Amino acid sequence: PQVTLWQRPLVTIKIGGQLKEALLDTGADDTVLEEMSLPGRWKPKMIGGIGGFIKVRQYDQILIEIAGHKAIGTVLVGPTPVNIIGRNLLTQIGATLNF
Amino acid sequence: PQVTLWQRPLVTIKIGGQLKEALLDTGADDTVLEEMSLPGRWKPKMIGGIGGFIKVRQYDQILIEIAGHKAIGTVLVGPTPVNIIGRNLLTQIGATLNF
Ligand SMILES: COc1ccc(S(=O)(=O)N(CC(C)C)C[C@@H](O)[C@H](Cc2ccccc2)NC(=O)O[C@H]2[C@H]3CO[C@H]4OC[C@@H]2[C@H]4C3)cc1
Repeated sequence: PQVTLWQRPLVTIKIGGQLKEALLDTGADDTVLEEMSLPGRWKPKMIGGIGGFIKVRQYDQILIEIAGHKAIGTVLVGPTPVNIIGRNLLTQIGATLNF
Repeated sequence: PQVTLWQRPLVTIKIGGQLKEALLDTGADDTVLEEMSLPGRWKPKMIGGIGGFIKVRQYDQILIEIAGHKAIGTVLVGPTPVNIIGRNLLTQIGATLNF
């Protein structure tokens, strides 16, 4: 689908058996989700945004469905104020920007 | 132009007579630029991102050229780590997202 930007580009995602809403975010290199339960082993990592930094947990090779499209990749979990789908997953579902 | 997302979607902007690079950011409601000199009166405002909050200066009806396209709108200036073009300006240049 094509989406204009008069509203936030929110989509439905499915990850770890659960349904959530997330923001398609061309401004984000990586994917960052609010606190949630994931299966498996993770790695401690710190990332930075507009107001400073947060500690996240890094999960690799995680299956995630984004607006119907399946992708496997790294997902960071930590105290972000919103679920963000970043470029590491956007390239996998073939998202482009038109200006 | 259409742009894929294997790299950051950076474009050239011109604002207040100066040339800068900025990120086309569908995840940002508003436009936030690093500290720079602008002409005119502004308003004190605070905005929030992944690691917390920052104080910005809000400039209205500012002329800004984004990748060749002229737009007039609100620009926030403050200690963001990167120049961000948000949805308030992206709609004006007709940017869309395709997934
Ligand atoms: C390497 O991996 C990553 C992944 C993500 C991030 S990030 O989240 O910091 N970011 C990067 C951006 C260059 C600042 C993406 C934006 O799209 C955020 C995403 C985000 C949205 C909402 C809340 C928190 C984060 N936009 C936002 O800060 O905008 C505010 C300010 C700009 O306009 C408005 O829209 C959202 C708020 C608000 C004021 C950093 C590193």
